[PDB]
Amino acid sequence: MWRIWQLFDPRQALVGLATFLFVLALLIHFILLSTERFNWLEGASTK
Amino acid sequence: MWRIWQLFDPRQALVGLATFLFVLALLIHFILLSTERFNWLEGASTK
Amino acid sequence: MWRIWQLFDPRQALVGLATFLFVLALLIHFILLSTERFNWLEGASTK
Amino acid sequence: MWRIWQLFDPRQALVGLATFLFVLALLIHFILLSTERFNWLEGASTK
Amino acid sequence: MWRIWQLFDPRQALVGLATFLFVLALLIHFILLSTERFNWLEGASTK
Amino acid sequence: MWRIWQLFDPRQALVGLATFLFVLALLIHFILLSTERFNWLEGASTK
Amino acid sequence: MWRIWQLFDPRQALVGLATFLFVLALLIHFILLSTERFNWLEGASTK
Amino acid sequence: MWRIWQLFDPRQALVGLATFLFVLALLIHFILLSTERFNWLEGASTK
Amino acid sequence: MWRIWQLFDPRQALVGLATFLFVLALLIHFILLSTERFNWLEGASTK
Amino acid sequence: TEGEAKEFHKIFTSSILVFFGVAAFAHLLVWIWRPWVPGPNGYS
Amino acid sequence: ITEGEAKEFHKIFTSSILVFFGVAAFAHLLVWIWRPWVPGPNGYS
Amino acid sequence: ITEGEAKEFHKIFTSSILVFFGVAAFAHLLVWIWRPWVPGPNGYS
Amino acid sequence: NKGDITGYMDVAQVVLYAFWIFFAGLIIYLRREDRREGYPLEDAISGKINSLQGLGSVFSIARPKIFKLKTGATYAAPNFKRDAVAIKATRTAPTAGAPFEPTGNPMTDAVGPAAYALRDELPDLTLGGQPAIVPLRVAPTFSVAAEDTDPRGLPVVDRKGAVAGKVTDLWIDRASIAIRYLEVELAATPGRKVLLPFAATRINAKTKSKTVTVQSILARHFANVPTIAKTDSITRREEDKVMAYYSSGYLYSDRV
Amino acid sequence: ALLSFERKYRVRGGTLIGGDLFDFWVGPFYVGFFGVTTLLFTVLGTALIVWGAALGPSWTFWQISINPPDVSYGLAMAPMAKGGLWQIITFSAIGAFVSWALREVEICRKLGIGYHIPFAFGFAILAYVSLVVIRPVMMGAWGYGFPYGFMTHLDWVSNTGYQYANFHYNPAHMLGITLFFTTCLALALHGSLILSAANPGKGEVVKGPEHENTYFQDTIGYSVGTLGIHRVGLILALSAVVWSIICMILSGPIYTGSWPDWWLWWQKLPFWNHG
Amino acid sequence: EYQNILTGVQVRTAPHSAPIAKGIFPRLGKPGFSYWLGKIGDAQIGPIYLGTTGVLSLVFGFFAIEIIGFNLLASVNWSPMEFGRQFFWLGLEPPAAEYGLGFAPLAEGGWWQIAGFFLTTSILLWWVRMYRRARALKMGTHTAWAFASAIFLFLSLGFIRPLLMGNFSESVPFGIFPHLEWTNSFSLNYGNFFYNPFHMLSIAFLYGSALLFAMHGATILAVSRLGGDREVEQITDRGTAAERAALFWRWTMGFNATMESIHRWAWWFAVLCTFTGAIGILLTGTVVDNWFEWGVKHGLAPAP
Ligand code: 07D
Ligand SMILES: CCc1c(C)c2cc3nc(cc4[nH]c(c(CCC(=O)OC/C=C(\C)CC/C=C(\C)CC/C=C(\C)CCC=C(C)C)c4C)c4c5nc(cc1[nH]2)C(C)=C5C(=O)[C@@H]4C(=O)OC)C(C)=C3C(C)=O
Ligand SMILES: COC(C)(C)C\C=C/C(C)=C/C=C/C(C)=C/C=C/C(C)=C/C=C\C=C(C)\C=C\C=C(C)\C=C\C=C(C)\C=C\CC(C)(C)OC
Ligand SMILES: CCCCCCCCCCCCO[C@@H]1O[C@H](CO)[C@@H](O[C@H]2O[C@H](CO)[C@@H](O)[C@H](O)[C@H]2O)[C@H](O)[C@H]1O
Ligand SMILES: CCCCCCCCCCCCO[C@@H]1O[C@H](CO)[C@@H](O[C@H]2O[C@H](CO)[C@@H](O)[C@H](O)[C@H]2O)[C@H](O)[C@H]1O
Ligand SMILES: CCCCCCCCCCCCO[C@@H]1O[C@H](CO)[C@@H](O[C@H]2O[C@H](CO)[C@@H](O)[C@H](O)[C@H]2O)[C@H](O)[C@H]1O
Ligand SMILES: CCCCCCCCCCCCO[C@@H]1O[C@H](CO)[C@@H](O[C@H]2O[C@H](CO)[C@@H](O)[C@H](O)[C@H]2O)[C@H](O)[C@H]1O
Ligand SMILES: [Fe+3]
Repeated sequence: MWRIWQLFDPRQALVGLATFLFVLALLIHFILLSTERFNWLEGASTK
Repeated sequence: MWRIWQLFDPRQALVGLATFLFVLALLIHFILLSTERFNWLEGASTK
Repeated sequence: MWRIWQLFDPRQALVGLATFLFVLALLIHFILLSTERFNWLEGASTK
Repeated sequence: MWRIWQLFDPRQALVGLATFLFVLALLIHFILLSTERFNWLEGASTK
Repeated sequence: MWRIWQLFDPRQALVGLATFLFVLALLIHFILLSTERFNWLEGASTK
Repeated sequence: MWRIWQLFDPRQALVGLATFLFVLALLIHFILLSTERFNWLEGASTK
Repeated sequence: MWRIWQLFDPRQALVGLATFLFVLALLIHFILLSTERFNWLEGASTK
Repeated sequence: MWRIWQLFDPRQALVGLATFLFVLALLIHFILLSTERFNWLEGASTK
Repeated sequence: MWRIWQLFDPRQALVGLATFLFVLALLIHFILLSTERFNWLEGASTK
Repeated sequence: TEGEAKEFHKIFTSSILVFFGVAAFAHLLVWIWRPWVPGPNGYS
Repeated sequence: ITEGEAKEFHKIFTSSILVFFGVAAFAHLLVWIWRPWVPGPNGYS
Repeated sequence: ITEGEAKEFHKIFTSSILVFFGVAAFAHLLVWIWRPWVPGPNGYS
Repeated sequence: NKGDITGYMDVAQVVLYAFWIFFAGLIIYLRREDRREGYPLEDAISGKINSLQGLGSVFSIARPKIFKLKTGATYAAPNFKRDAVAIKATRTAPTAGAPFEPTGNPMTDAVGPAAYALRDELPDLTLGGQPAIVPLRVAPTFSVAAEDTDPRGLPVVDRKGAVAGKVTDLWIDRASIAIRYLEVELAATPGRKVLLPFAATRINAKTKSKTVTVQSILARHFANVPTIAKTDSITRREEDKVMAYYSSGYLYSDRV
Repeated sequence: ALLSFERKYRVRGGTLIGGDLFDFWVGPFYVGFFGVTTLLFTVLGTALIVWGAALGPSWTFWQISINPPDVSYGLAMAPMAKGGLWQIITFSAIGAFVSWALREVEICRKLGIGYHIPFAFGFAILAYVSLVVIRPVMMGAWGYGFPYGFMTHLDWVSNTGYQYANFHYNPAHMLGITLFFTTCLALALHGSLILSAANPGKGEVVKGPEHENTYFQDTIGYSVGTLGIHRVGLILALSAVVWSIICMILSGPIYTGSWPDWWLWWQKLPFWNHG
Repeated sequence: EYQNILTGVQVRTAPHSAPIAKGIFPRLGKPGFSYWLGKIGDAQIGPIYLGTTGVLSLVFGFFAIEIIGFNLLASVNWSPMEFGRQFFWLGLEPPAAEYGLGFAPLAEGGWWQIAGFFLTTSILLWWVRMYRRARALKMGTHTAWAFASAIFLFLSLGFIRPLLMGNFSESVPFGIFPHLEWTNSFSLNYGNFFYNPFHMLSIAFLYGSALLFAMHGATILAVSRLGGDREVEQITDRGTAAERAALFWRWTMGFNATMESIHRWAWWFAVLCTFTGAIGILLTGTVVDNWFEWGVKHGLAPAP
């Protein structure tokens, strides 16, 4: 599977994947903050 | 069906496939979240 | 029949066919989702 | 993992890292300020 | 740690740092001025 | 700190200081003027 | 102190200083005019 | 003080000064006309 | 009266005549459809 | 080229199958959790 | 890219992806222990 | 600039700036006599 | 209440102040990009590197960005290549703000509106590595489109009506399909040939006859138009010189 | 204090009025006679604005407002306390704008370039004049001009827009909005194309006019050209301003009713007036 | 007195274009010439590039347009006359509040959602097309990001703010007059959208874009007799046209740009016009219920 880096440059692949992962993490975190159960800052009761 | 890569270019085909699969996954996840039965973040009661 | 590819480039034919089929299938799924009968996620009763 | 700087310019990468960390810290601070529990300027009650 | 100045012009570093520090100080002062408790000019009571 | 003038031309530092301190003096005076207590022109009561 | 003219041209210093002083005098006069106590034209009682 | 004309050409500084004086005089007259005591055309009573 | 055909070539003359007459026919038919008396489709009574 | 297409297909099919296997396992688990084909009386 | 450096990048990229997935999996397990995100038939509670 | 005129210009500048400052100080003294601008701890009674 | 952060400060205000900070940084960046030509500033009289500039000087001038050409050439911006202080003119007053009296014929001395940038002696290139500004003789494929007056052989006259010369050839840009120059043979000197920019012409297709008129310079001024070398391919400096000379007409077309 | 190429065009001449009296520079600025006059008008107008701020109750920069006289004064000059200050500021602003444009004309003559820039600024001056002079004169009162205030001139815009109950339905307003949006889109495209041609990436030699034409030939199907784009952009902006002026002259001086029901004419053309 | 406002004499040659890799699709359009376009600009038309992303975007966009038009025609009971009468007043309305972000019935906003999804997909695919076309010609992607700003405003109006509100009910319809009425009612529901400060910023940048593209257009037309229209060549080799363009604005304004940096200003004013607009749209309803009360609280209004 090492040959995929033949097709794609390590540096552009690294920066693109880094931005993608950070944006996805931010999006998931904001979704969780939007939900009542999983907002760890408001801390709504499970009940 | 191995000749499918003799028509198109591996690198562009791979980036297009990855982008399409990610967008489709996002769309299906968002549709599931928009439904009451399958929203796994909101409290979802079957009855 | 066998010479349909002597007038159309197989790459262009495949790309156009895939595009049209994908968009049509997406549209059909969206239309069924917009129904009281075929929305398999909302799961409204037949009766 | 010391070869990453053979791909990324240490000056540019360090500046970008500093700016990204500052914006992330600022956003986290303002998010905590927005919440009732972790706003340290009004100091609302836990109960 | 003395090597950072080989990456950055000391004039650039010093002027940028002074700008960033003054802007941050102004930001913090204004944020305190917006609060009811830490606004030292109207001086609302602690009680 | 007598060496900082190797980095900063006295003309540049002097002009910058003049402008920055004039702006800061204006800002602080205007903030005082917008306060109920330290506005020395309407002279509102302390108690 | 006289070395300041080895940093700054006297002609442009004079014209800029005259302009700044005139604008400042206009500002202070207008601010006093808007003040109830120090408007010498409207002349309200200070008692 | 007779040397000021070495710093400023009389032929143009004189005309600029005349324009500034006219602007100032016309502004002061407009301010007086805006008042209630010093408007000599309205002639409102002081008593 | 035949002398028209050495200034107006029959190609452009006849295509323009066709477009004009077709547009006029559409116009007259639509105007009739807007009137109750002559709308042959809705068929409102004469009285 | 077309010579490299053989090895590219050899690894591409293995990636397809592993991705599809993970997706199918996910679908089976979700179906256990909540099936998505309702019955005549809707969902119950 | 050169195959010699491609092998090294693939090796240490694979190690780094293993590290990231492991840390993320630990985070997910901690969150699940705190509050599971797969509701039961009668909702959550 | 030529230093041969800086000696003269600075002395003229100093004389004129002291004149301007003194005129402003006398004007401020007159205004303060007419109406001071520093309130006590009651206002402007 | 709903959108507040601390009592008086709310989310919209914070995002507004974030925008203000970003816009200050963007203004700094844009001013840095602006200061890529003609910088740093020189003294108006002596020409030493001097200007009333503060602590932003360190941030005022950017590092030279590098432009790559499709010939192996390179441009540096900023390149600190400045003009000579001594120009063919004298200060009306020695006050650093006074204008300049030309000390000769400013048409041919390149002073004021006649001044031309000191460019490089290479023609503009096309996508095929050939000169872009060429006469129509050595571009057989290019032709003047119909429905337009063909500006070949038309008299070239000034505003006074005197026939300065006759147009023989058109020079066109290959990169952008448009006429750049008219080649004009002097009625006074057959052995002399000049280039007149197409932007400086009126079509004048609606009159008793068809002629080309120029409103900038007079007929005699066509005897001193700057010349070019190759007569079939013109460098950037030569074309800039010719355009500057023609544009200098409006200011002083009737002596100085 | 001069650019690397500045001490070559700083010749005298090119001034309409003043001869050699004001033909000089102060710092980077060229002064001329009309620079002196624009200082004259700007200082006076700004001083009058600050004076009206002093007479006002706020000193809050966004709540400072200079109001025009009440419509009960008609086109008469108003007392300075109540309406006249706005009128003098209006006249000073008009004089300062005209002086600015004329100074631009002198600079254009001095540099031997076209007078396109002052001509284009003339349209902004005309829009302002139509808003504060032409329309109030046609409507018969100076109180139909807008107040000179940061947020209060927006209150004027909103009040006059809802005076015709929906000002979007003004067709000249629709056309002006279309032109403004198209100007912004065209400016984005032009700046983007120039930057992309000049900055094509790592390696990536600077691209020529043919590459710029090819980009929009491929993406859109047509490319205007590196000269024609500035043409169409200037025409787009000037036409947006012209149609805004037209839509404001049409409202009040000409049309004094609900713009939304102006469009019933369209509803009742004879080939679909089903009645 | 010529002005370079119209091209009196035109030139027409063999059509040609910069070289691209052949790819799956060739250039299409059999280029021709037009006279008025050549009077105002270039005369050649096409050819248009139609790649895989181009086909995808065109198919999605055509599906969305056909859905919208079919719904508009069906709303007037398929009457061409009455379609002509009400065309401006016709609109595909978004689904109501009760349906949330899920699929509404086709008559109740399902068609609006499907059309909006297809339009969003076609717009994003067109963005990808601009990016790929810029990269193919060995150029920069400034146009793609300038377009991304506009797409941000579009998605904020149509999708992102519905996400934040959890509701498509307050999205903008697919109609000529209906979308203006949406604009009006959006401003009214949230208190005098003039008091939105990001609306003020967006208006400032729209006014500034018009101002800038009049200033720059008039400057280039004023130095077009000096080779000033050839901007990239004056960027790589500074001619006297660029020098006079800079000196005009330096003498009239105190500062100036470069032939290269003026287009950076042009890029950023246009981009910010929609960036601030998208931010202001995302802030209303979610953070700020009433922009007039926000302005009163923050000193924009005299506090009635
Ligand atoms: C009674 C109404 C009320 C009133 C008070 C008032 C007045 C004024 N306003 Mg405003 N406005 C109000 C409401 C309001 N206002 C705006 C917006 C603005 C911005 C738009 C910038 C732009 O380019 O948009 C336009 C850009 C967009 C929408 C984004 C890009 C669009 C794209 C890529 C579409 C691609 C399309 C296709 C491929 C084609 C096929 C598709 C189909 C057939 C379906 C701009 C600055 C602007 C100007 C002024 C002025 C000058 C005034 C004056 C003089 O009074 N207004 C938007 C915004 O950004 O708000 C923050 C917005 O959403 C919104 C609202 C609700
Ligand atoms: C800075 C902010 C600025 C603001 C002020 C601003 C506003 C508005 N910008 C607006 C519209 C568009 N903008 C664009 C494009 C996208 C095309 C698209 O999405 O196609 C994708 C859609 C579709 C495919 C759907 C339909 C299709 C139709 C009608 C054809 C159907 C028939 C077919 C296919 C069959 C026949 C034909 C065959 C060949 C078989 C359109 C014309 C683009 C850009 N804006 C930028 C910026 C700005 N846009 C930049 C930098 C751009 C680009 O790069 C890009 C472009 O191509 O520009 C040339 C609107 C309506 C605006 C308003 C005012 O509301
Ligand atoms: C070719 O056409 C022929 C037949 C001649 C005629 C056809 C059609 C005609 C005449 C069409 C006319 C159309 C008109 C008049 C259109 C007017 C359009 C306007 C002005 C639109 C303006 C604004 C609308 C906007 C900005 C809408 C944006 C909506 C968005 C971004 C919505 C996105 C929604 C999504 C992604 C939904 C997600 C939810 C679900 C779960 C459903 O997604 C799968
Ligand atoms: C790559 C991923 C591929 C995914 C492929 C998915 C295939 C779907 C398989 C469907 C199997 C059908 O399985 C059968 O369906 C009927 C409806 O017809 C459902 O019927 C059952 O469930 C419904 C709803 O919960 C209830 O009314 C009741 O419990 C019962 O009728 C059940 O789910 C099952 O009895
Ligand atoms: C690698 C990092 C990322 C990791 C991401 C993978 C996360 C996977 C999470 C889901 C895995 C399955 O998790 C399993 O789901 C089933 C439903 O089918 C749950 O179901 C069980 O618990 C719930 C708790 O209320 C009961 O109501 C239910 O009756 C019971 O069947 C199990 O508690 C859980 O163990
Ligand atoms: C260019 C020239 C600039 C000149 C600037 C001058 C700055 C200093 C001026 C004010 C100096 C202080 O002036 C002093 O203030 C105190 C307040 O503490 C006041 O004190 C006096 O009046 C107050 C009431 O008004 C009484 O309560 C108090 O008992 C009495 O002593 C007087 O007003 C004055 O004695
Ligand atoms: C799923 C919900 C609906 C959203 C639509 C999702 C599918 C459409 C977007 C998929 C992502 C497209 O991403 C893009 O795909 C196309 C192939 O299709 C590829 O691009 C391809 O076509 C271009 C067209 O110019 C050609 O140069 C060449 O044939 C190839 O590069 C790109 O390398 C990839 O960046
Ligand atoms: Fe340009």
